[PDB]
Amino acid sequence: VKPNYALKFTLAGHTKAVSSVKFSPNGEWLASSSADKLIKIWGAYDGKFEKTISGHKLGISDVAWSSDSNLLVSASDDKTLKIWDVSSGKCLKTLKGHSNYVFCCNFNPQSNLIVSGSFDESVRIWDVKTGKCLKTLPAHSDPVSAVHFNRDGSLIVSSSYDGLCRIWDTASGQCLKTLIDDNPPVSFVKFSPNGKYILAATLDNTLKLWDYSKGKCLKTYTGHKNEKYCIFANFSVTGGKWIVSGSEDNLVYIWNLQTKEIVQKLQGHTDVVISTACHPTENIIASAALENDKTIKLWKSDC
Ligand SMILES: COC(=O)c1ccc(N2CCN(C)CC2)c(NC(=O)c2cccc(OC)c2)c1
Ligand SMILES: [Cl-]
Ligand SMILES: [Cl-]
Ligand SMILES: [Cl-]
Ligand SMILES: [Cl-]
Repeated sequence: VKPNYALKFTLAGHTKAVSSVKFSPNGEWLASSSADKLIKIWGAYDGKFEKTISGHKLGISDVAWSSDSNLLVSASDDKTLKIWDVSSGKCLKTLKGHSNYVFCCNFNPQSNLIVSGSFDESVRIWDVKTGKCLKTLPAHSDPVSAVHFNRDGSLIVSSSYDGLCRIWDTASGQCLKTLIDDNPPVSFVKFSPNGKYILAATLDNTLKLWDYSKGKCLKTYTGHKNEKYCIFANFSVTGGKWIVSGSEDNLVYIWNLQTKEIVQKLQGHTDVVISTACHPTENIIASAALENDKTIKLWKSDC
């Protein structure tokens, strides 16, 4: 009915705002990225700092794992993405093509591809092996805030400050759908685990669950504050079925997915919680905050 997330660890080390936290698909690791130009790896269960991965010339907005938990991709203000071998810490490829800040990135399920979104208003599809750009989608007319592959990688969902959420056929690069809604900036977008729904944040303090096939809004989640930052949200699926998001009032919000009620609010951070991640098997949340805080928090619940 209601989760009971409690603080287990506070992870200090970043020297500027943290931008993104992600659990490795194998559950073993947390990766974090920051305005400090660094990627850090931490033990998911003991919160133990593992290593720092460096190479970007400017700050990093996003980081994402390959399906085998061996590779990471990062998205940076230096206009590049970098592909990293986590075990060695080495940059395997630098992905060059965007003409401004890169804000978001993801591997596909196979992990032969990377998708990216940029201030330059494009979505790019990259070949992991060669490090070359396969497709450039003229996706939006303002900065791209988020990009995400569906369950099998056949679709890409993108969001933008232009107020649109668009769905793309990965193979052809063709737009399959623009969600019909007002047009406040769409600050975040993610497919549901089954690929049927899309969770979308807009900068009017609102999260929406969309039915992809129908192009219809099914659920709305409110009560939090989100009018300025591109705050990441999540489907929590290991215990109760929740929606999880950071907020500009420094809290982590948790809603019941079906009823839309706020079921928990997590207090502790001292700046905007820009990023949250949900562990793939345990009832564990990671959260991260902006420059007044600079820490990552790990929380655990019984359900
Ligand atoms: C006009 O659009 C933007 O300026 C913009 C959009 C999305 C961003 N992301 C996208 C990915 N999230 C995980 C983090 C926030 C970000 N990145 C950040 O807000 C951000 C936060 C902390 C550190 C950081 O270092 C570059 C960047 C910026
Ligand atoms: Cl496809
Ligand atoms: Cl689902
Ligand atoms: Cl789908
Ligand atoms: Cl997650």
